[PDB]
Amino acid sequence: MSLLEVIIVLGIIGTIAAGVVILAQRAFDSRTVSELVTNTNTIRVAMKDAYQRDGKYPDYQAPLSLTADSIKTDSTGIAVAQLVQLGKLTPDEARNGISGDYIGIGGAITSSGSTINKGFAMELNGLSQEQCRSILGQVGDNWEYVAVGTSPSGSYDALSAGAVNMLAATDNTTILRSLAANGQVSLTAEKILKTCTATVNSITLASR
Amino acid sequence: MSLLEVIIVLGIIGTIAAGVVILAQRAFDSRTVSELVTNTNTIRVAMKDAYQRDGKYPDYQAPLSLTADSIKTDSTGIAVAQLVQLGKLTPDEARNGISGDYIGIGGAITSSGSTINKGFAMELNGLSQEQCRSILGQVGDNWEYVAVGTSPSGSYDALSAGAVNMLAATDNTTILRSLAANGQVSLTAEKILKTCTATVNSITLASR
Amino acid sequence: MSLLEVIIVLGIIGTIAAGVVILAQRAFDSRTVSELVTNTNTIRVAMKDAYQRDGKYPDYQAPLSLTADSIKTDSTGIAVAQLVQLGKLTPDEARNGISGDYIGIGGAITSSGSTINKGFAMELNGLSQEQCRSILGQVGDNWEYVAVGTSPSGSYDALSAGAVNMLAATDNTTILRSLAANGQVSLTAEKILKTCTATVNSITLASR
Amino acid sequence: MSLLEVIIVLGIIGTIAAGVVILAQRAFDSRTVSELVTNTNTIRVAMKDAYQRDGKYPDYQAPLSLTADSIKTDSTGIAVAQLVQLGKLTPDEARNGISGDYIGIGGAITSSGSTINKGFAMELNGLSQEQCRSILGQVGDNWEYVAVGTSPSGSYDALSAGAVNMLAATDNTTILRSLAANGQVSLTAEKILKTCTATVNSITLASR
Amino acid sequence: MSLLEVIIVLGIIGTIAAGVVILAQRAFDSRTVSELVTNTNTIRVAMKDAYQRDGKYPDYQAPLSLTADSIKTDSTGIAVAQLVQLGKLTPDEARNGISGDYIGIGGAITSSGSTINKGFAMELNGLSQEQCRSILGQVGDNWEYVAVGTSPSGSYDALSAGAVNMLAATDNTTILRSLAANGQVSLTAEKILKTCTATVNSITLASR
Repeated sequence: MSLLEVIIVLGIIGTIAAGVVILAQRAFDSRTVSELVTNTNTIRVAMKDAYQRDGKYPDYQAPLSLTADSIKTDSTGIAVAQLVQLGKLTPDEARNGISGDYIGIGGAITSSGSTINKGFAMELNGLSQEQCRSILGQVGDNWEYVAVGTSPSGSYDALSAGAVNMLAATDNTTILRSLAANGQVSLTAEKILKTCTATVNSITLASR
Repeated sequence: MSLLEVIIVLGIIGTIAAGVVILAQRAFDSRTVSELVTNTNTIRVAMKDAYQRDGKYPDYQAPLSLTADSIKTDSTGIAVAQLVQLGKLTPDEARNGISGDYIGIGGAITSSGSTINKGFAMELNGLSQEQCRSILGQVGDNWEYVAVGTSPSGSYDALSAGAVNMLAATDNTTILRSLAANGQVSLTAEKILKTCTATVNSITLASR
Repeated sequence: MSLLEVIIVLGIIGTIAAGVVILAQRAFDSRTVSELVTNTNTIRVAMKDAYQRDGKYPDYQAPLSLTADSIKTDSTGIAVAQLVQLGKLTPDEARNGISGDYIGIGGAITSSGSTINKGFAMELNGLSQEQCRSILGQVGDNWEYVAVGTSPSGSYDALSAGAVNMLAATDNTTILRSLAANGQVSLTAEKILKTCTATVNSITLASR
Repeated sequence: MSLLEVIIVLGIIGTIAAGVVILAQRAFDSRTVSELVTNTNTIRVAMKDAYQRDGKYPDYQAPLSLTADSIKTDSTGIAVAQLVQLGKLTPDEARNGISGDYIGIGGAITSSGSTINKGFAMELNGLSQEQCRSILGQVGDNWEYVAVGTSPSGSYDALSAGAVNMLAATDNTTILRSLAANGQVSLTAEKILKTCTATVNSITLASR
Repeated sequence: MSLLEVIIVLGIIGTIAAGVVILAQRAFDSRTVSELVTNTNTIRVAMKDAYQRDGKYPDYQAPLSLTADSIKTDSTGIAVAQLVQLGKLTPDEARNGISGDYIGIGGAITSSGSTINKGFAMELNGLSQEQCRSILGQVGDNWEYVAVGTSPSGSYDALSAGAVNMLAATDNTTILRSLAANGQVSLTAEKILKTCTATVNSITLASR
């Protein structure tokens, strides 16, 4: 009716719009986290099935230069590209929905001093603190090796340094779960709150 | 509650639907590949049992004109029709679930210069690249002769050209496994990625 | 309070109403696009399941004369009517929510020179530019053959000209994805902006 | 924000709810059809195993008065009750999930003029047209005798009239498959669309 | 537009939010009930396979003091801890999702006066009336001994009193199914409505 009433109504509308902004961000985070869990499981199964005849898993080759089309034709030994070309998953499933990069996959050792990639690790980079903790709470207890680093979008620092050591001792801040003694730690609320401490985080998941 | 929120929710729903599209296609491919492996094994056993007294295997007769009912009554020498009529196979198992054609079966020679079909070959046509590579990874190491061609649905180019030469040398692109020297090649991920290079592929499997 | 104040208030109210008009149109578009994606996937699965025993897919018969009731009783060989009568989907799911026509379904060839409908194609007509690009960005990468034409509501020009050639070369303007060499193009934002250039557009989706 | 926007949103929500209604009905139909296929196969195997020493199969006794508890103690010669008491079936497996009745089982003759139940037939009543055609497309080709009638829920008209004549000539409307000459008809889409023409249908499956 | 319209819209929004609260509670209940059914079956199979060489099942030891990590290392004879350590199930599968306690497992006698645990029983405590009736209607007919008690979260009163008597007579209020005469009662809706009469309920399932 009056201008003051219109001003109050417009303020209420703006408040509702801001709430919508927050809710949309949370919904995007939830969808991407669920997709990441599903796609990491798919990659785990596909890698286990695809490289059984080799007896070892391929070394890390950076997928950061791959495009939406080049992943289907690249033949430089990138593990996720090989999985896509084998028909085990689509390029959309191979792409980290949060960072926008294709999921980095490298080798991992299951014994001290070993030089053979008897296991494999994959890295999800560019995760926010909320996404990091959500992924942990959802799927961390289901993987044998879980580590938290600070790799940003476009980087795979955990895999670019060599094969992931699955036998490293846990310290409930960086290495959460591993094959080391007393390394099968259940990720409760307190343990999750003790990690993913940065605004930009990454998660390395390794299996044998 | 607002129209913008509804639009965001509808976008999320559409994304889920597209994911369902991809998953349904993959499930169909997996089911058809498993059925093809099982049915090719059944055909192999049935062929070996049915023609033991003849001492040779029948020449290729095109099954591309057979219907769901004519396969049970045809008497023109089509091998898969004979197997169905002998009770070793139902028409459903005799049909390539991917191409929709009845599986083509022809003779094959186990020595250089031979004119007697001492072995038999079967062709699976109309395969996609993913289906081709999945079938290879599943079952290729279990057959003595494995070849990859480009026969589309409704065609059996590998069998229509005469008896399959099981002694042909392997080249890791077309002839993957054979009875030739150094022809017993294990199909690794690296090898499988070097073949089934077209969008339409066929697999010829031959046994003694 | 005064007449000028109420005039200003009424102007603000009219602005809000115009915004509501825009938002309602966008919500309708989003709902129809999501429904189209879902129903096209359902029809694809239903066609794959229903015609397996035939070994080929039915030729195009125009569904443009069907009504809400006649689709359940028509027996002239219309593919979508057969799918509805088989219980695979309801008449509402069989109807294009944008153009109001029942979805046109025809045969498609998966090889050069073939006269057998070894695949099937479906046409969505009467799409606006926004709807065309939204459907592409949502689901285009999940279909083996994707083409963009200008068929208006009440017309199926892409299917009425014969079987759809799934091997046609892509040109990023009309044929976006196909089974031809280099035809597996990912639909990015730029590629989507390069197509659906008319105010009235149609999308042909073909599968094996 | 405004009441008109709320009205539009509520309309969209109602449309989604109606779609959910349709999808829930379809999911229930699919689950019941799969359960019926599985349970009919289980009953077939159980009947073949249980009555081998008798040399003939029991005459039809109506199971329509059986309850969830009386099936485990009834001793009036009802075949499904005998199968349940023998441990081959559970009462849930013996119940038609669509009509709610226990599956009717009667004798069947495998020759003209015979008075001995050398085969057995089972009836599924109360099927809708969609359920009838789905069951046919799923399992019809796997049974030697398949007939379509109009027995409603709570009735077994096909079995209450005496032993099922497995040698009756097929007519692609009521008797689809039988042991008669030219009675081994494959059930394609057209043939399925030619039967189950009522809103209430029943299916009789008979085996030797 | 006006403040009154905003108030009406906010009331509608609050009503929708309350409906969402109810729906979220129901979804959580359904998920937990399905998980409980699955995990109880897994535990039943694991007990049947793990203790075959012993000839008897272990006595009840309270798992209420176990933590997320101590279940993997406890060696005090707790049955669910032994099953977890044997690799039969994960700690998450061993935990009652409703009460938050690890599932209590104890011995059970299959004859009058027996002092040997020839069967095993498991207790699900802290169930609401809705959850109790849902679990019954889902799985009660599939277990040989089903009893309803009032054990709250953190208590296992049924198992802490000694071995469960599987031969106890049924009374349709506390003992629903057992090995006693006339103890194989089917759980219909009317019989389910006569049990789980408290706000806090527990279900004891015992098998041979």
